[PDB]
Amino acid sequence: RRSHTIGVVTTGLSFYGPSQILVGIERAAREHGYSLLLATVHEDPDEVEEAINTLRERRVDGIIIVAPHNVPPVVFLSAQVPTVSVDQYAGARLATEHLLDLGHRRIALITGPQDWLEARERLQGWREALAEAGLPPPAVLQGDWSAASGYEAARQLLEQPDFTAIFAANDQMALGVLRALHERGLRVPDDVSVVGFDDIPESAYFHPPLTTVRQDFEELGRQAVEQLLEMIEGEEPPPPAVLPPELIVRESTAPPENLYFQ
Amino acid sequence: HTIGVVTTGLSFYGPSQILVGIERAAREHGYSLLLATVHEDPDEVEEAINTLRERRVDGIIIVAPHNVPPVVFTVSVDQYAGARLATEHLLDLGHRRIALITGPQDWLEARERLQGWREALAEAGLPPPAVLQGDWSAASGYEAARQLLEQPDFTAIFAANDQMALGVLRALHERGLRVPDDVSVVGFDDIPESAYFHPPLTTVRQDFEELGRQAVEQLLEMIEGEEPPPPAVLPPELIVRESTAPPEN
Ligand SMILES: C[C@H]1O[C@@H](O)[C@H](O)[C@@H](O)[C@H]1O
Ligand SMILES: C[C@H]1O[C@@H](O)[C@H](O)[C@@H](O)[C@H]1O
Repeated sequence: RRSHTIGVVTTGLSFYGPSQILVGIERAAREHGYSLLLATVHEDPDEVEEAINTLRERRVDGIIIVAPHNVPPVVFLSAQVPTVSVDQYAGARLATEHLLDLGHRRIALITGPQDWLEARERLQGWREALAEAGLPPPAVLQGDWSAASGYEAARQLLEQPDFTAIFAANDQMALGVLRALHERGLRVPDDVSVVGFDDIPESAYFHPPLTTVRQDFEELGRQAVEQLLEMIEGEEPPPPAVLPPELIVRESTAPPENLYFQ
Repeated sequence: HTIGVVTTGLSFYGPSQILVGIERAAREHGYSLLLATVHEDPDEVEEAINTLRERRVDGIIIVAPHNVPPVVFTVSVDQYAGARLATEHLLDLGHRRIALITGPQDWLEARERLQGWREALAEAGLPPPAVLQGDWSAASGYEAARQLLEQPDFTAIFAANDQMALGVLRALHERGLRVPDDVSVVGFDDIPESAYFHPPLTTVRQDFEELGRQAVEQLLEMIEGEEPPPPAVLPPELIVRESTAPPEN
């Protein structure tokens, strides 16, 4: 009547965030005696629904969704119903308020793909920080979490440069931004300040070490397992969890040149 | 019904990309994927095999430090040939003092990349120097490089993976050493980031996703009664970017 297995539908496993979330889920599920059924969905319409009903056939005790989407109990790692997530909006606010506090006023944003709710939330936290400072929000370039998209977006921004700081919506894209800036001969942070998001292990060894917003991906996945176990069993009503984000100040930000003329 | 996989070091690109290829190869062939993770104790994999066996799994795939039918990592990439070509390239550029930052010696990739580097130098008549050991992480590459720079008796460093090579580049730039104008650096994997390092990293390409797909390909033949197939080997490729050059000695 029970399988002692947990189904998980995740995407973007080539990146650090979803992998470490998957690491947190596997370790917590195993420490409570649960095997893990892993399903990956691609950029395909409603492929998660196909994967959920596949897990349902495997008599799973519960399901954790780590992907954009929307009975065996289900837990989502977004908003939507039980949810476990990091305050993305407040994190982008910290990143943008960091730059504003240094004197930057023309702060570009390279965002993720809009089908990810985190990308929209980080966009709005950036916009609201500039609006509170009385600044109109510039035109936003869109990436896809890849370093290539960051590098390509930064080259577009450099065609007619009107910024002193770039907020890349994650660290992967920030690496490409750093690349494009070095190519053009621009120093970081002296000519252009760069802030990322995620705090992936590589970011501390970028050139220069990148200021970023830390997400605890592992604990995110463990808390998701804790929420799902409480619903599988003699409970169900869970606390909607919000994990706090943390700004990791390193070496890629500095007051702009011509500080008092910004 | 289902397929079992025991893997480790999922926070790295390589193991995660292999798992991606295993998942898609089983999703298209009607198999669900059971995931078991091991850490550093080698008595955890045999414990994780028996767990999937109790779950009545049709086949297991081992992607961790290894030795009804499991496919163990056979399917592989010629690690020895990969590091041998990288060392030969540096020698061809004129380097003669080529340091090696190896990986965890319990990993067969680490042991076999160190062998290809050693034997490439030995064929040339050169003596292999002392090796420093990392853990795949960017921190161990940075800390191993800083140790080398207490006595810079080299013009090139060969780090056993792109993660560690990023730490090496950081320790070199901190000490004001131009790359490759003063020190050449080579990695291994071709992670998506390495093309955007400062400078873009010369490295050896592994087809991780293909590696996982072949693991399921060989596994299904053992399940459907086609008997154990022969081992397969995927050739690695040397990708020469901007992090290598002849030395200025
Ligand atoms: C790929 C995608 O994965 C999530 O875990 C991260 O929060 C996000 O920044 C992005 O890196
Ligand atoms: C972390 C470890 O993962 C393996 O898949 C790679 O072959 C190796 O180079 C290293 O990256």
